Amino acid sequence: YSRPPNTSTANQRLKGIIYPGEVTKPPRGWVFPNNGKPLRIGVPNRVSYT
Amino acid sequence: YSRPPNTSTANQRLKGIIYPGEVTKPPRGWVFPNNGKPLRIGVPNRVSYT
Repeated sequence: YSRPPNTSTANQRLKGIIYPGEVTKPPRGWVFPNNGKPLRIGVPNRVSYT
Repeated sequence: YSRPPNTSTANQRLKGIIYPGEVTKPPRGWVFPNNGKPLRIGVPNRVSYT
C-alpha cells in the first residue's frame, strides 16, 4: 500500500493452485458441446483424384 | 496396505513443495566451498600460438 501501483506481468503472481481432479496444469477451458448441433464438416464432392 | 507393493517411479509421487526462499524448483544441492583450498586451474604454459 505504501508504494506506487506496480503494473507488471511479473507482479501478478500467485502460488501453485490445485484444480479438481488433483491436476496442477491449468486445464483448457473449452470442451466441444454435445447439444443438438454436431460438427458440420464440409467435404468437397470430388471428381478427379478421389 | 491391501495391495501388493507397487514399485514404480510413477508411484513415488508427492505434491508441490515450497523450499526456503519461496522457490519451487528444487534447488541444486552443490555449492563450491569457500575453504582454504581454491579451484586449482591448471593452465598450459604455451609457446606456440599464445
